[PDB]
Amino acid sequence: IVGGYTCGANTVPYQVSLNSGYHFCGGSLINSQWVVSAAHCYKSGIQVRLGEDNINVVEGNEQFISASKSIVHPSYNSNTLNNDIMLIKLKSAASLNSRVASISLPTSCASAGTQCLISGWGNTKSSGTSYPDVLKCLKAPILSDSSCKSAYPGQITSNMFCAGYLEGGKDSCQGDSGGPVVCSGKLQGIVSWGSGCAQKNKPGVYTKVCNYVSWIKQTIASN
Ligand SMILES: CC(C)(O/N=C/c1ccc(C(=N)N)cc1)C(=O)O
Ligand SMILES: [Ca+2]
Repeated sequence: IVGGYTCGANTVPYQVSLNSGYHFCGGSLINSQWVVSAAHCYKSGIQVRLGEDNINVVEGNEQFISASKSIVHPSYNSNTLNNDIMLIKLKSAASLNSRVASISLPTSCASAGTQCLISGWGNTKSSGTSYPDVLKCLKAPILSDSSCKSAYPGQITSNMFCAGYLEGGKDSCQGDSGGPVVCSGKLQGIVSWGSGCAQKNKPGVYTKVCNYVSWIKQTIASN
């Protein structure tokens, strides 16, 4: 997260870290057994880490649970990043409490102009590299579809939305991939892509979760 703020320990209790010997992506806990992340975050041997603030220090509130299965969206296209969403099933149910909590799936799509909370342990620099220990947060508005399409001509599908600041300086980044974009207390987006980070006229592009609720519900009802 570039140009954001320190969230505060466990103030984003649905935030997960995906670990494969090291943090490599974020995710969102949607119930005691399931995490939503980006399909581009797929790999084998994922351990889900819940209740994290400092990802490099065991602080006492964590739950580390291995993934038992990963389900990439059936229409995910890794070239265009259309349908950039994946479900991850935990080997055992998370114990839900104040520091580890699920986030609601939306019943309707969020509106342009709506403020959302984006979070992660990704790069905090728009140029160069610096990775934080503690969870970072960013408040950012959903952009109009026309401004989103104008920023990325020929690349924005109906399964994507833009959020952030056209002036640059504030954005998600590499390492935040798969993490939550929460608007009005519902999981509305997943950190997906963008040209660099916090670049002028290049806002963040996010997987449009409201399009996937039916697939999510059906998949979790059968796996
Ligand atoms: C695989 C892929 C496309 O992952 N992309 C991550 C990403 C996340 C957020 C942003 C952003 N909001 N500017 C930009 C890029 C990559 O590393 O090239
Ligand atoms: Ca920790």
